[PDB]
Amino acid sequence: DDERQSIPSVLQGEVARLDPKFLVNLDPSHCSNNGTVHLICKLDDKDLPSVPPLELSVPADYPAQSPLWIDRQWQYDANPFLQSVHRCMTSRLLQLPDKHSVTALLNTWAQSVHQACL
Amino acid sequence: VNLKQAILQAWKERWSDYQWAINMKKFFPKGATWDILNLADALLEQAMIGPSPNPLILSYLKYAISSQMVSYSSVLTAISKFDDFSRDLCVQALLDIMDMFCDRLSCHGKAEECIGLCRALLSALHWLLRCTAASAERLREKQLAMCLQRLEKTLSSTKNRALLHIAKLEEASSWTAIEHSLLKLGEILANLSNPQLRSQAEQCGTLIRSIPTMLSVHAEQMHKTGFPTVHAVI
Repeated sequence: DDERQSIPSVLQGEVARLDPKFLVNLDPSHCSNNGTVHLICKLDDKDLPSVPPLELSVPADYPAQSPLWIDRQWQYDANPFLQSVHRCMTSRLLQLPDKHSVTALLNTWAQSVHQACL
Repeated sequence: VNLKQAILQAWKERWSDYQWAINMKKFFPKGATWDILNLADALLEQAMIGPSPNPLILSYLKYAISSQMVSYSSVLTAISKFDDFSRDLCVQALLDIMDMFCDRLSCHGKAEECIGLCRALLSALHWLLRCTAASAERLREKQLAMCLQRLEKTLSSTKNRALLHIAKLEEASSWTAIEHSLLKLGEILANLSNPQLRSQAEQCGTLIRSIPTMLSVHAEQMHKTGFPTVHAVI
């Protein structure tokens, strides 16, 4: 009894049922066995897009702040608007108790990106 | 054909400048062909503009280079023949944005798109070589200092060195022409501009010359120990 064919089923099974507003794909495979996910998402809706997240998860206990903003500094200091957007996002994240990268993180990110227009 | 009325509508009004992304996505098929994006709008607008910085558009340029086709932007800012005009006002902003663009890293294209972008940035460096020529007179060194500084900056090792090597091993004539232009620029730079000037340019020239030399030159030293290998084998 072992997978031997793909990533943990629960994660892909749950994210596969998300909205079509998002788009998931894979980066260079640096999370082959343990991370099992390196996703890039681009919000496609009636709002301005932004830099995609990293989305690297941990085992199903999910104490995982999957995105870490590798390109935070320059890509977010490029413009003040998206900088304030990022600030609002970060302020909203900490209130989430035991957030879930699969649903909660992306949902809050989309909510903040859509509220960005104030 | 839609791009014409699109850019007309864009410049015609002072929009929120962030709702532009939404307006474009709505007005465009959102994935038909992104080769008709803002990539060429900047140049086709600045052509007629000439001696004008064309504000309110650099914001769009930034909101594009945030996440768009970096390759097209690169090739189009490379082939931009502004050295002849030498406005020193728009090309200044161009080099400024190119600095932060090339600072961190490029993106993946899952193809030889990376090599194409490398050839593009090589042509862009060739273009930058004319900065000292456009600043030789300077009767009406500011641009020269910044241009040579960005030249020195772009030479971060272990990041682009292999890419430049690949580019040089993919075509030679362009590289030989760039080297000849560098030699000519160094020769024309034989005037006593300043202490820092005409001195660091030679350093960048030697660095460019060493670019195709090798990537793993043996620079170790302080090996104070009699090697018994040769002794024993002999």
